[PDB]
Amino acid sequence: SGFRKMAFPSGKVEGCMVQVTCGTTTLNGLWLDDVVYCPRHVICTSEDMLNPNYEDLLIRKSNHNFLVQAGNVQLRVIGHSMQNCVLKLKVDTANPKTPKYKFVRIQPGQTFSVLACYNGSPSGVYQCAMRPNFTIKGSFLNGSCGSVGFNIDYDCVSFCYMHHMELPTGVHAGTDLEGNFYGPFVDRQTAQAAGTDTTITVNVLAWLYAAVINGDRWFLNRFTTTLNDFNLVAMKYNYEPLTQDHVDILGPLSAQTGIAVLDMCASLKELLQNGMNGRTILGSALLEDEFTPFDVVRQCSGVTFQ
Amino acid sequence: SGFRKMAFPSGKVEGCMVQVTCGTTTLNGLWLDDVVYCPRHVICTSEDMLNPNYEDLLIRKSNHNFLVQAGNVQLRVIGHSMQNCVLKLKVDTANPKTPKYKFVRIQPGQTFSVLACYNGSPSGVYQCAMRPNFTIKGSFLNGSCGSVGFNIDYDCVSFCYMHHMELPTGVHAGTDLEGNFYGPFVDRQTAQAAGTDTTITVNVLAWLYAAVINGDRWFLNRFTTTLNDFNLVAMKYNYEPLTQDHVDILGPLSAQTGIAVLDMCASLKELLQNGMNGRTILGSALLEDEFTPFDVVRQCSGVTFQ
Repeated sequence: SGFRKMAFPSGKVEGCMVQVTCGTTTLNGLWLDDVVYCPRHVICTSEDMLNPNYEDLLIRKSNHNFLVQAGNVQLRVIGHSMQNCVLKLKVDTANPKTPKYKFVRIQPGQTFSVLACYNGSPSGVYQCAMRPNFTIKGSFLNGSCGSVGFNIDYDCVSFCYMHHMELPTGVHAGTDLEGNFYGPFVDRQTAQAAGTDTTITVNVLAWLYAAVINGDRWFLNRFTTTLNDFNLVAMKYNYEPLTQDHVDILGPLSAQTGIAVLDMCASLKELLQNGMNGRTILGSALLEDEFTPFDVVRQCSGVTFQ
Repeated sequence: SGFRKMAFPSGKVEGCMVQVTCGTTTLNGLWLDDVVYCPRHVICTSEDMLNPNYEDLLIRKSNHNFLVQAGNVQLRVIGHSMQNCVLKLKVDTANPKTPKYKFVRIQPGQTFSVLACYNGSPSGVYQCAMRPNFTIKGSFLNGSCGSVGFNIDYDCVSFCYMHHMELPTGVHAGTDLEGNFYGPFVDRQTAQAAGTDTTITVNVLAWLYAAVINGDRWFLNRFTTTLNDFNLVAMKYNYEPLTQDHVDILGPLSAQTGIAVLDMCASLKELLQNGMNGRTILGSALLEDEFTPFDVVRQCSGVTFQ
């Protein structure tokens, strides 16, 4: 038993990370088949980023102004194009380590693993959630841009995130691999408002189920509630409203533990209104919202990938 | 910026995980060069584990009596030996994916990444600390034994942990790769007392430095203290005593932030006596002790591997 925030094994993604240099800027790119994907602000200096005209800056560049290096292998750039906020660099060679892969646009509240990289080399791997306001709370230093987020399904890598920027507030924003930002953000160094962030209610509930499965039960009370009654308490505490779709997704956890979903919502409502009174749940003194119901089931059955 | 509990990239280790079956028991093994390492209780039935005589049970087995599978290709077992609590199964072929590697015995309070595996296939990766009482708080289901813990230094994998068992209390115990248990535990299914666990003081201070580096500063108070006075408060809250060696290890973090170590100990001592009063540090409502000073420097400096 036990419950840990677990990232996916990063091997399949490590073999796809390359270094992209344009002028003085170096960042990470993703090499799949014969295309390298990277943030388009690789073509910007630190001064361009204040107000960049990406179409005009890209026109000043040719294929040989893009230095792409995979480990110690230099790749030959034979074409370049801009798709929304990503650059696609066509190279001479197909990546021999290309895994089975998909490009996916995930929804707020879904989670993914981030392979943080610098200069095309992997630094570490951790799990993240796309917040309801479409930011993430990562660990990204200078040079991390182009680091990617992903999920793995047996042998297929679903790429869902590419890192582009840190907002002045210290949170992180990026795109899917078609180059469309999550949220209202733009790849410009300016003040950018993230909306109010809220707690992913269905994720907290799944984590309470994981706690029950692991023997933590002190928070189980003798109340229940209704969906509408819970959502009144949800909006006071900046929690996302619970829908019937979320109740349905929690069905299997309900079935395994024998605790009805609206009964778990009554325990959650008393945790929100009374706090935790110095207690902990699964080693945490806060309510955790970074596990999806599918994450909880995965960790609890021990699914493998290879 | 930002600070996350980060695991090492697991690619080099994924290529070494194999499946070891002996009779009805299946667990994970580690294939390095022409040797497969796995827990010796793979040779036990579920009933043998109550009082196993490993020498007698191993004698009933021959080289062909061990099924080693790497992905879908089977290996040729040409020798077997027991070294303390691990089995060394000599196979015909050297693992072509063998990384540069060392076997190391770590100290309490040091950290490592765990590649959780089932049936020889990787399931997930997370960072763990060896507790002062020589347990770890992992996530390990049935079939997870033989999962390994490791650190990476550029290109060399330092293997430090092999998972062997879950104690009845739900915490986890295992060996180094010479088969010597960490702590007073044995590979027998019986009640086994872990000692009192204490908090890794030097790790908490490193994490407080990481918090300051990342902009969290409210806990900086304007008192100081001495080493003996801090250790008086440390022992009341089940913290491990701080030594001069620990002060020295924190030196570079001290130098970067301009905060002397004993001033950081005064902020910690008031955090222990007053709690956090509903505040958080790096998103946590508890004091974190799973980052070593070297972990903090690595993450804040962006060191990369391979």
